[PDB]
Amino acid sequence: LNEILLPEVHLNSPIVRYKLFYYILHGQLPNDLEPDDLGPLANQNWKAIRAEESQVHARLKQIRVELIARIPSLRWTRSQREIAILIWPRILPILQAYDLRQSMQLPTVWEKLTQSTVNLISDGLERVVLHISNQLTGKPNLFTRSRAYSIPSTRELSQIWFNNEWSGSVKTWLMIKYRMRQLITNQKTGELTDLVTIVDTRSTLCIITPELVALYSSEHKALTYLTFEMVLMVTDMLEGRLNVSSLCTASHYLSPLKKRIEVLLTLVDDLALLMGDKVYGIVSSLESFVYAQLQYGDPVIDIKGTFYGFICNEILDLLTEDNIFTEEEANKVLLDLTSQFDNLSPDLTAELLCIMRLWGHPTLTASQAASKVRESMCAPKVLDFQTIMKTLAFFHAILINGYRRSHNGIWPPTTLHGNAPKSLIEMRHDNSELKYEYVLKNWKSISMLRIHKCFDASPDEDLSIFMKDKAISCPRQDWMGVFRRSLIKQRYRDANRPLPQPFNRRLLLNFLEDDRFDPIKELEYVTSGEYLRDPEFCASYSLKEKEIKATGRIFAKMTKRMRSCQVIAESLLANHAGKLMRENGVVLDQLKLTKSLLTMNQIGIISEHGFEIAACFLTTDLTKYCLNWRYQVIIPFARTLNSMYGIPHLFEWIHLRLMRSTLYVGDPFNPPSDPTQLDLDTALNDDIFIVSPRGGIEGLCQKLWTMISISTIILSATEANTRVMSMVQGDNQAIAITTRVVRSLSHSEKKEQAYKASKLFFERLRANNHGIGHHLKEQETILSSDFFIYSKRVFYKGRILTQALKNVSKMCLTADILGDCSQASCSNLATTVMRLTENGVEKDLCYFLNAFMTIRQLCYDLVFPQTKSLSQDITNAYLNHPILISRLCLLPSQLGGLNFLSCSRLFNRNIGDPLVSAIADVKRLIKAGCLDIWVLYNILGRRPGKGKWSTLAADPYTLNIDYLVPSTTFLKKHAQYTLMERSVNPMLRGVFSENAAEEEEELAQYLLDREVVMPRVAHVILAQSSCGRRKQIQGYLDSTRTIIRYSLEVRPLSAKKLNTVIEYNLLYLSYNLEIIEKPNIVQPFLNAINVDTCSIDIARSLRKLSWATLLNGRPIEGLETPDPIELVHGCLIIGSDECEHCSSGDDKFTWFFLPKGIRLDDDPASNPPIRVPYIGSKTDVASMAYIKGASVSLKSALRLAGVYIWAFGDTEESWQDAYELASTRVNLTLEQLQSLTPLPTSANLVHRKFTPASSYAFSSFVHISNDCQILTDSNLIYQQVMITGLALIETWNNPPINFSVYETTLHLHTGSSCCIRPVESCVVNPPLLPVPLINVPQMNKFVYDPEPLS
Amino acid sequence: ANEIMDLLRGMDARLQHLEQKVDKVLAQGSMVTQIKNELSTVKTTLATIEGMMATVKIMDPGNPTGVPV
Amino acid sequence: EIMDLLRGMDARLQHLEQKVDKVLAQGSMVTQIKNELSTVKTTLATIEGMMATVKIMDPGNPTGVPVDELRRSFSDHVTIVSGPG
Amino acid sequence: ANEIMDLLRGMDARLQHLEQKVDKVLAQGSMVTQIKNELSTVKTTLATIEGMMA
Amino acid sequence: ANEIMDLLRGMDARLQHLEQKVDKVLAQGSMVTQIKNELSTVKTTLATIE
Ligand SMILES: [Zn+2]
Ligand SMILES: [Zn+2]
Repeated sequence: LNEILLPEVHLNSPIVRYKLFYYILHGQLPNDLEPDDLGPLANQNWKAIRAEESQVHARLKQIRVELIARIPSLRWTRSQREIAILIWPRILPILQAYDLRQSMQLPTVWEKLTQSTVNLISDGLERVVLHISNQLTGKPNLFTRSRAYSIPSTRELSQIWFNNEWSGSVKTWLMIKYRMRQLITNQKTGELTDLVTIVDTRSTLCIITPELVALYSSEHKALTYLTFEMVLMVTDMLEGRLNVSSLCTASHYLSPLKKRIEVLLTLVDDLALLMGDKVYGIVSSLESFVYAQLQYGDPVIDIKGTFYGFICNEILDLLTEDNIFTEEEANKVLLDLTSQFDNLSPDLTAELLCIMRLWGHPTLTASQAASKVRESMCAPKVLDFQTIMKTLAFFHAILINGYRRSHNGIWPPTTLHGNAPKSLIEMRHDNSELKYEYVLKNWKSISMLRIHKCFDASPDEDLSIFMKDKAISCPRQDWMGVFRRSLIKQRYRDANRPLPQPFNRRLLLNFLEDDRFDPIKELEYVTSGEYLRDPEFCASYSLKEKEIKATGRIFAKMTKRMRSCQVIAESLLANHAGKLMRENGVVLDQLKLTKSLLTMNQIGIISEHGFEIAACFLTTDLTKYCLNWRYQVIIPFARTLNSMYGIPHLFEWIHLRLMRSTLYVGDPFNPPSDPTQLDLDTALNDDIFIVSPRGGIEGLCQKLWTMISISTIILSATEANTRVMSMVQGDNQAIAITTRVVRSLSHSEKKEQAYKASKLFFERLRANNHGIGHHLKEQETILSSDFFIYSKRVFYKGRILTQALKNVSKMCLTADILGDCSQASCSNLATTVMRLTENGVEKDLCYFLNAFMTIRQLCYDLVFPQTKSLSQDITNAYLNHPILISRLCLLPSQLGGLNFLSCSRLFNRNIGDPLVSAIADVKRLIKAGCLDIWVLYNILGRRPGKGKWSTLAADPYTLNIDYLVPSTTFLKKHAQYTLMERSVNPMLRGVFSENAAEEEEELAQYLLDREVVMPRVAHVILAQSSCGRRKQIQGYLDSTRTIIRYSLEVRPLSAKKLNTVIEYNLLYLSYNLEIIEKPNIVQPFLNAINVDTCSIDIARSLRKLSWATLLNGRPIEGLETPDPIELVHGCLIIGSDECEHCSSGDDKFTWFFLPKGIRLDDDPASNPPIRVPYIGSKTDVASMAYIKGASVSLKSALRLAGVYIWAFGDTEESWQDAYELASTRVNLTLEQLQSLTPLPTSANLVHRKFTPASSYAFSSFVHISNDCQILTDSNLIYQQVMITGLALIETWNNPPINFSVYETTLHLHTGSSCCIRPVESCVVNPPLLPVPLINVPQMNKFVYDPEPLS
Repeated sequence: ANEIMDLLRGMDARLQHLEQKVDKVLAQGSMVTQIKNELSTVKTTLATIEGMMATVKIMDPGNPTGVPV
Repeated sequence: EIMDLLRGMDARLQHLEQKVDKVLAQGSMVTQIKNELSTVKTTLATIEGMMATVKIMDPGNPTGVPVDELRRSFSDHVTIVSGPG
Repeated sequence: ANEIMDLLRGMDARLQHLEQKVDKVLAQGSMVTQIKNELSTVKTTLATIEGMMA
Repeated sequence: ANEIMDLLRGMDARLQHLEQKVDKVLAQGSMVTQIKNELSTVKTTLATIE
């Protein structure tokens, strides 16, 4: 079992300083730590602690005596020796000193294997991309126009990835991490022998232990100790540095950033050595300085350089805070730090926000983390009662207006106060729109107005909320169980009290193993006030991982009942009250969100092609808002929300419970300093305790706070008589103040006028925020006439800045997920490469990088085996033949390979048929020479796998090939099944059944075993049926690492299952060895397929032979979709050129036009008019009866019936067959089912954070016209063609290029192509099989509704 | 004879005097109308004051509260 | 009949005179009430002016007093209304 | 002896005038009874707020 | 003639009724004393607020 639950490969936990200190002091390791540094650990009785844990102490003593023997000088005390013991933050400038190059062969073998494999496919990939450019533009310089400098191929990429700086460091820390993970795995199994590893490299001695490593560098005479989390963090940071430096070296776009990033890294490493853990304040100041430098180019003189100067002052304060540097040294350091950000384009100035994670993370202490929140929270705060009631009145107005525009424009049930004027009387009587200008006046009367019950909201409305695992704290009596037993044993022995019981329960497991669960009775915990009277309640903080800022270093955890009430209340707020606010543009659809943000940023840019429209953007982060929320500023809003929802006392729970309770920071190695503090309630407001908190907690009750902030923003906007559009995000907000200026004014003067108009709005907003208790400092406020910040992305002058280096920094050598398969890692690398394509990096370079890192990952997995195997035949066969490695890496993942990035994926996110794209890629590789035609013949002639009807129906477009599903998803499904099997919750009484797989197989066979097989129709019908609903509910579980471990423990895997999960990688490699080794003998009729055959025909034939066992010769219809690159034969027209396809026969094309004279980040009058580009089209029914408030079950049944009738026929027998599959989810009869069913024609057949598809730099000025074309598959095809054309236009002028001196026209002639085929459907398809006996959860509300109509 | 005429004349004159008295008394009611118009604002402002005071009292975090129904 | 036509007339008339002298006090009391209510408007304007801009501050816990002692807050939900109710 | 009839018609005329003015005076009195009721409510709510402030 | 003496007895009876309700009008004086008392109270109690 321990071979699956391997130690994590990447950092996921905070670095605890006291853990390392505990390990160092346990074995009496040499150190120069002051008594103040040790904190509470100095006064611990280490004799007893060493008496226990004797294996740990024995290992530590062994490494100590090895250190003494190797370095005799370490015995000297009082720091009179020449060797200095350094803790993690002070070893940054000496990371390159640790080499271990000798007595280390695995990294060298890995590098040699990667080079040998890459050397075989570089030219083929160059030919592939050349052919792609020739086919998509008609010219061979599509990808090389912006660079022509130097074109990096795959071999060049490998050379500059393995030969640059940090490469040796990455190899030596990868070996160290691998050895330490091996030692940890051995220790878990209880081997107890040879658990100390010594490498003893010349000038660098490293000793590896399952607990910590001891690294000594003779060149610098510095010895350091690193725990496992520290080693993971160091190797992750080194890998990120390697990726960033190599990408800067490779891409011409990021070439200027290389030297600046290197100089910044060196400067901050020296600063870290000189300072300690206080250099991460400087790192955060640099994070803010990126935006300060962005604001330095603002046209307005009054707003240019303010943030720059403030951030410089903050950096100087941080530098001179502890008197490490004098004024002149701090000034020189500041100048050196700032000189790396000057003379950079806005895109690059935002791609220096990648270096935040490049210096690791600070060593956290519970006391320091608690100090910040205790300073912010638990503080007196004076509030303005006029501001509170004005905000409440505008809250009422916004809620009323949001209830209007829906519900037939009818006012909610409201009660008018006695003071209300006659105008309010008539407006309530009339039910007209409450004008904000009207609400500003008579605010006393707008306030004090109650909105009575508006929603019949039910806590159990959403089921997915209850299925998400959340951390839950121990009761108030076991609050000391989080700390290590060794540290608290002496305290509990002195006090003569029993040791606290460790707490390991989870919220998800408590919910699932709850016999009597009901949200109606669960909310009574808060409704009846039992939470205030609960003595067991205990809320505690815990250190947050991968955090460098002082704020947000802790996240809180609460008891099971309180957490359940919190999630129920948040869901209640978001479902009904949250939807009423449309003043902010937040939507659950990312496409609409980015369109709204693009329009908001493009408000200010108006071209010459009266009074124009001008915008000034204001962005403020709300991270510190949570600690500053007070009960008195939220009581009226929450009181009105209580009245609206009908629950007498549901909200205001966080503050009321917090003022009565004492909070603490729970860290296993950070016990309270005072050994006499054995109880939480009587603790003092110091150390790790936060006595009587009066503020909020981050994330908790975020919806109410966001609505209050929206009301405040609206109030401020109306107070200054300025038009704004808010976009509050919870942790951030962006405001665009709108004003009307003269058209003839110069752009600088229009911006000045906009800033002058926005000054009053900003003053009112600051005054209102101060009134409600949120003081706005210069840190929070960034005023810019060009850009605003949303979702950590900068919207600069109608674009979105790239930040591709931030994406490339997290491209590591192994997925952190459980299975750790080669396929999962390759998929992660491909996803990161897709992000790089979207973020401005060269598409050709991205393709080469994806191939190179796929090869590198496979070589790493081959030469760094996670689990030792008795038979190494497969591994040796792959290691000795790099051509096999190349063939496997270049083969698409749909055919069994590890190439998860298709050629067409480089241009459009949406892919119709993955198999067609895979076939097109294989044909391209065969034409270039990367692969061989006999590989294609072997794939065509491959023996069908062990597939059933269920796998064909559940996941269409997939061939019958074994080992296409990684062991990771198998582990996730096993965890979900184990959770379902032991579940006893009433809400899931009938979800789980033992014959679920049999029922799914029978239904899939019924839907598929017909005259014509329709995998999409069967997939949709299965998903919308009862069994599909049960599968969805079972898949609602999160299946985290803890959940997977619990499932493996309570339900152990069989020996055969254990072995196959362990050796999935070797089994997959051996399975693909049958096709990537030698030309197999295939059937003679397969020779008709050639490299010139259309990918659609090849895909149809491959699906026919692959599923030959299941179908016995029947063809598969409804899946094929043209490959976007192969479908279109584009031509680019520059100046006097003409389209060859237009002049020769073809007359179908998608017209793309780019005007001339465009210059980004320049005068808006000069360039052609700007507009929101085409980012995509989502779902957008004419049913006989428009049922409002229809349940999910009713909609699912209606869609199932419609799809069945549309696909299998409109005969009465088909209607009876679909009646059963509809009645498995509703209680309709045939007549109501037929009447209520939507129109059964043109079935969509569609079924299954902020990542924009592009920067939209040059796609905003483009002109499109699809008039000369035919025009829901055709709509998807045309949308894909449009997106591909936009991507082609964007890559024609890469982010290195910012001007277009000539007008360009793109045609993308989709005609005269073999992939265009007529679409035929709606034929008669008799069942051919009796309808299976389907068990339906009649009593379950979330699957079946006995009353689907009112 | 003429004496009865003297009596009737004196009465009609006396009723005329009272008539002036009652029309004055009637004219007195305009400021009663004004005081009603101002007592309107009296109730309105008093209700506003009461409401402010109530929402200030509920804002104290010591005592948990709840909107009825 | 003439005596009857005069004696009761004069008696009723004197009663009218007395009631009229009683009634003219109405104008006086009414105008005094008017002025007093004008003063009520003057002072109510000030009381709103004072109540509109009021500071509400939560003292918080800067001293660090143990939470046990700071437990001077009710634990029972109480349903109070403000404007609507 | 007609003058007597003429003066008598005159007395009837001033009479009707007394009726109309006195009737509207009664209307004024009824409206002061309303005023009385409202101010009563003002006293009640003033007493309530006096209880609330202390 | 006698008809107008009868009519005038009618109008003086109505007159006595008018005086009857006129006597009822003065009843407001106690309540207006109460309203002045209200003023005194509100002044004394707004003195506390400042
Ligand atoms: Zn053309
Ligand atoms: Zn084709």
